[PDB]
Formats: sequence, C-alpha cells, structure tokens
Amino acid sequence: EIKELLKLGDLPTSGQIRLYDGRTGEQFERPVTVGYMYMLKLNHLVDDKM
Amino acid sequence: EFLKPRLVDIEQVSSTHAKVTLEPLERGFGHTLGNALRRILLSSMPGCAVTEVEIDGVLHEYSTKEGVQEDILEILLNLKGLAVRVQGKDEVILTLNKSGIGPVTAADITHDGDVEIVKPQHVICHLTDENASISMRIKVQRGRGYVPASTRIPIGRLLVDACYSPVERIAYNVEAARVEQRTDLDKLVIEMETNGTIDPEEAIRRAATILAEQLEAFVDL
Amino acid sequence: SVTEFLKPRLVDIEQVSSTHAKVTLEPLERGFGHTLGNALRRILLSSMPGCAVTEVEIDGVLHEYSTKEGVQEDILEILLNLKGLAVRVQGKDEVILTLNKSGIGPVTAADITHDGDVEIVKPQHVICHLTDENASISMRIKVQRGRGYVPASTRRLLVDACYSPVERIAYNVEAARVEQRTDLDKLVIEMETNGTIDPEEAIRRAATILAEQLEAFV
Amino acid sequence: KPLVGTGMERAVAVDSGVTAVAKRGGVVQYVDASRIVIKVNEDEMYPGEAGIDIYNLTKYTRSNQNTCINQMPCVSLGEPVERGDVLADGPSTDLGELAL
Amino acid sequence: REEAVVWDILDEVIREHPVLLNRAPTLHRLGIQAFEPVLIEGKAIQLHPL
Amino acid sequence: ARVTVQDAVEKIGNRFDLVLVAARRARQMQVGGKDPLVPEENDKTTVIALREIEEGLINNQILDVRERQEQQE
Amino acid sequence: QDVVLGLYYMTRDCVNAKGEGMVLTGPKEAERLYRSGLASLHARVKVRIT
Repeated sequence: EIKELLKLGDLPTSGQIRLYDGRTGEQFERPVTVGYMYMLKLNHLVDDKM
Repeated sequence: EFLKPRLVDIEQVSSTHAKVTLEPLERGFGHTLGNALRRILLSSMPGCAVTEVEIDGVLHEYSTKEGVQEDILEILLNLKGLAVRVQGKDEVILTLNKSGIGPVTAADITHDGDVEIVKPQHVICHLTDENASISMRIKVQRGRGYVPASTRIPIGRLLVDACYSPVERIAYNVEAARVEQRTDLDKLVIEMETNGTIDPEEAIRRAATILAEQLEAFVDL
Repeated sequence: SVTEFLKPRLVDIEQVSSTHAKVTLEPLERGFGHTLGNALRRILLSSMPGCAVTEVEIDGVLHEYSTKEGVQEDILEILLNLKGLAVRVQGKDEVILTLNKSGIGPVTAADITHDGDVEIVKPQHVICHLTDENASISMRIKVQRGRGYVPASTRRLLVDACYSPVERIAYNVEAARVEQRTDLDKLVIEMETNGTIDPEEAIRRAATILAEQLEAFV
Repeated sequence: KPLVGTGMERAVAVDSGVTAVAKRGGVVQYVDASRIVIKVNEDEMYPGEAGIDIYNLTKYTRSNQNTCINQMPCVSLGEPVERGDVLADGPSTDLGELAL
Repeated sequence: REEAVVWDILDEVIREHPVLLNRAPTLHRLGIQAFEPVLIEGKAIQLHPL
Repeated sequence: ARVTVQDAVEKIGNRFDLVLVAARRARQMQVGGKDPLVPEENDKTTVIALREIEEGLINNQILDVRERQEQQE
Repeated sequence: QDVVLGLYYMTRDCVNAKGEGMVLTGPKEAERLYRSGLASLHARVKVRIT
C-alpha cells in the first residue's frame, strides 16, 4: 500500500529519484532516496558546553 | 568561431515565476552557462527586505498585545515574509494603522509613491476587540544575502532577520533547437521563481554582468 | 554597497616546469570559487581549438590487428605514440605529412618531412624502434583542426583527435580570511599542457571565450 | 504535525495537562492572545448563576529545564466548541496533536 | 574588543604551536595526541577523520 | 614549516636526546643572540632549531664545543 | 567506512559500459575522459602505464 499510495501521485514507485550535484551540475550515476523524515533537536547545545 | 547567445522569449506564466529561453548554443555550453547562471541567481541578488519594527504598546518581542489574535513573536515571523519593492531611495520607513474587528492585510499600509506591494493579500494578524488599535512603523532596507540580527550589531525597537534574496528556486534544462541544418545547436531554458519583487530579464542581465565582471580578472592575467 | 564584490588581489603563479603550472587566487565571495573553477574546467576540456592527427595510412599494414616485421612495437603501440604528437598548424585546416625511415634506430618526431606551416614542438618524440637493417617504414599522417576531444568510435586507420591543448585540470577551494570574515573562498587551480602553448596563457584564452559568450547581456 | 505518526498523539497530548480543554461546550465569544472566553450552551449550564467560563493562558513561563512554556489559541471568534475539545495548543502541540 | 590587529597577531602566534587532544576515558596511550591548530569559525572543534 | 622529524631522529641516536639538544639550541636562539645558521621563513624558534639537526650540522658534540669557546673570555 | 566504499566503487569492472574497449595514452588522459562524460567510470580498456 506504500507503493499504491505513491502511485496516487506522479512519483516513482521505487521511491528513488535522480539528483544533480549542486557544485558541478553532473547527474549522479545511481538514483538515490529522497523523502520526508521527522527530526528532533536534542537538548545538547554547544554554547552550553564549550 | 562560436555563436553568440541572446534572449529570445520571456514567457510569463504568473505574477511570480517565468521562463526564459536562450539562443542556440555550441554543444557543451548548455550545461556550462546553465549551472553558473543558476548558482549566481540563487546566491547573490539585490533585495528589498524588512529589518526593524516598532509597535507603540510593546516593550519586547516576547510580550503580547490586547486585542490581537496571536503573539508579537508570531507577528514578527509573519512580517519577515513581506514582499515589497522600492525605486528611488535605498531605505524607507513604512507606517501601518488599522482598527476594528477584521484581518490586517498589507494593503492597509500607507502607499506613498516609492514603495509598491506585490502581494496585497498577505495577512499580518487579526483583531478581535471591537475597539482596538494597532500601529507600527516598518523599516525596509535594500541589501544582498542573509544578515542575521545578532551579527549586524532604544527599548521600543525590535530587530528582524533579513532574507534579502528574491529568488527561492531555479531550474534549467537543455534541449536541441531546430535551427538551420546544424544538429549540434541547442537552446537553454531557465524556469525561475520569485516572490514577485524582481523582473526576470533584469535578473539574467545582472547575473551575466556579475559573471563577466568576475572573469575580467582571468582575462587580465 | 549592493553591487560591488571582492575582486581577487593576490594572483600567485608557481611554475613546476615549462608545461606544469599552479595558479592561486584569493579572496573570492562565498561560493564563487566553485563556479569559476567549474566553468574553466568545462570550457577547457572540450572547447579549446587545436590541431591534431586524425587518420594514418601505412603501406605495410592494412588491418588494426597486424604485425610489422623488424618492429617489436605493434600497430596499436604505433597509434598510441602518434596520439601524443604535438603539432601546431598556422592557417590550414587539413595537412598531410609523409614520413619515411629505414635502417636501425628509434624513429624520432624530427624525421618527419614538414613544410614551413607545420611545426613539431617535441622533435625527440619517439614513434617506434627499428631493429633490422633491412627494415624500412613509411606512412602518411593527416592533421586536422578541431575542438575538444573526438573518439574514434563516433567516427587507413582512424586515430583519436586530441584537439584541446590542455591535458589535465584539477581545482580546489580553501578558506581564506579577510579581517573578521572567514567564509571567503580561495581558488587553487592546477593545469598541465602538452606543450603547444604556455600553461597560464591557455587560461586567458579560456576566460576570453566565456566573456565572449556574455556580450549580449552585459 | 508529524507526517508519519502512530495515531495516539491526540491521546498523549490531551491526557497531559499542557493544553486547555473545554470544561463545558458552547460558542466562543472573545478570543485573545492570552485569554479565552466560552459561553456555555443552554443544556449544559447550571440552573443558577450560569454565566460563562474563562481560561487564562500561561505565556512564557520558565520550565524546570530553562525552556519556554507557551500557549497559543487555536480557535477563531464565533465558532462552536464541544466538551473535551482542544482550545489552546501548549508547547510542542498542534491542534491537540503531539508534535515534538 | 576583538580588534582587527588582535586576529592578525593571534594568527601569527599560533603558526606552529602544537596543542594536545584527549578524550576521557584515555584507554591506551593513543588517547592523547598532538596537533597543529588552524583557526575556524563556529563553536565546535574540528577533527581529522582518519 | 615542518611536519615530521623522522629524518632528524635518524640523524641522532634516539628521540629523547634529540628533544634535549633541540630544546637547548632553541633556548640559545631565543633568549639572546645566536643568529641561526639556516635562513628563516618566519617560523618559531623551536622548529628552526630542529631543522639544523637534520642538516647534520648541530648535535650534542658540535653544540658543546662552541659554548666552551664562548665562555673562555 | 565512507572512504572504503568510494575506493571499492572506483575499482570494479562492468561487462559493458560507455566507452569500453578503447586504448588510452596514460592516466592523465584517462581522467580527461571521465570528467567529459565520454566514458564510464568503470569499463575495461587498455592503458599505457609506468
């Protein structure tokens, strides 16, 4: 059903799009994974430790 | 021995983003100019952002005001994303006055000749009290890049981070152009996307000017 | 205050040898190092005009996988030796050079019979070695003017055309500091040419080309 | 809000006492960045001294690890609310849904 | 005051002044190593991957 | 500048004697007089002495004979 | 870790790839082909080496 839901949009089923390097503009040889991941910022800051 | 590119078409899709087509190019140049132009446009452009505010009944951005729907900090975050262009001077001061129940939009700002608002539907805050007044003065400055508040350094003054650059995404692609009989001639297409405070053709002109001015150092060597 | 930028002030040129050079600039705005380095690399690898050998006809051999008696080097080794020949041609798009040799000795680039227009940078360059007194070898080589690199696959033996005078390009970006700001980039470029033109000269040509590509927008 | 959750964020947020919850349902009367006024419906009011209900929101008070506790109303003026709804999101909460 | 001359003189005085780096616990004798510092921005110490 | 001292410690017996002699030479260089024998490239006193070790022209014996000749006044 | 994977991906032939079966003057020339995109990063060829 993950593949089915991906098919509802216009996204590739394998979940691996191609990307282009920012510095060079050259296409990356092997398609990579792109998606949305939940990220938390932990309670460990440098200005509290340096 | 090569050929000379030049602008061909500026296709306007909406008030924000537009497409620019370039004259056919020698093979290998399409990926060369495209990437350099993308980097220049997405990095360094003039911008007309806001920096400083002052509301009458506030003391610090962490406070709250009676009759406004949300906090002062949220109103500052909302106002940081305001799109405006100026023509004559290099920095201008705006003024906003509004009262009564109803949303506050950027079209309520004073509209002297210099400044122009490109998104009048942008919302600032909401008022819920029947007889409540909100008044502020907005400092608008022209600059380039990202200038955090704590770096560039009264009690009623509140500082806001600056997002000067008017461009947020840039794309390009290269495909063969059916010109004459040579099959090596290909056209470059740039799809560029702005908040609406800069004309695309001026953007490409300024980017190319910067690139040539930089390469002049190698030319002189 | 909105339009000016950091033009480089120190340009350090270190010459390892005649054909090897290392060029350093500093400082540059954050990110301009990669842009200039990439533009120069792309314009140098596949756009610099130059002359090189395209095809060769040898009377002795008619096939790529053949053997020439009295020469321990194979025909493929002969083509590889012909690849690196550095020839400059003035005002002619296509020229033919005829080379004849006999006896025992390493065939040098100087043994070619050339006119005033055709000039060879490295006369001592070796093509093949002769080990037999009776051994005599004669061929005809065609030099044409083009741009970039041309493989034989995309094309009487055919030889890859190394039109571009430059041979190897590699740049790097370091951090150079001015007063308090440190995020400024310092570009260090490294290049080596076959020998037709001065290393630091080539860059100038490259730069000019890119400038001539922007005359319609400045 | 997290795009990919478990579905009990609502339970975790509501159960903890960081989000103001409507004691009695009704229609919202006056909304402010610090106070919320709720008028109770006809059925749910007491026989005498019905009146209305008031919620005062904590704004930028120190936590026990030097972080900020804040509440922002998530309802507009003049819309009905029922018992047990979420009126003011607390810290790291979005429409009564846990959001870390 | 962090004057402009201060950074210049600091760069001059730290050209080849080695510093020591350790990480508790220092299990074996490789836990303490010398280095030649180079000034960077930020508030974190940069280390060589190898 | 200098990164490694393998050649210098090859020139002298062991690393500890190298440390001692280099410290003594650097102290002579820094506290007063004693113009270094090898041209400087804007380097600290410690490393410039250490270079002189790997040139084979400063060691425990050579350094000692010089100082007694200075002290005989 | 990361370095090892890079070296492994560098040196591994494919039975067929773009620009396979040609002859190259030296390593200096070979780098020119890869950057130009005219030959694949890994395809079996014959090169002069010293």
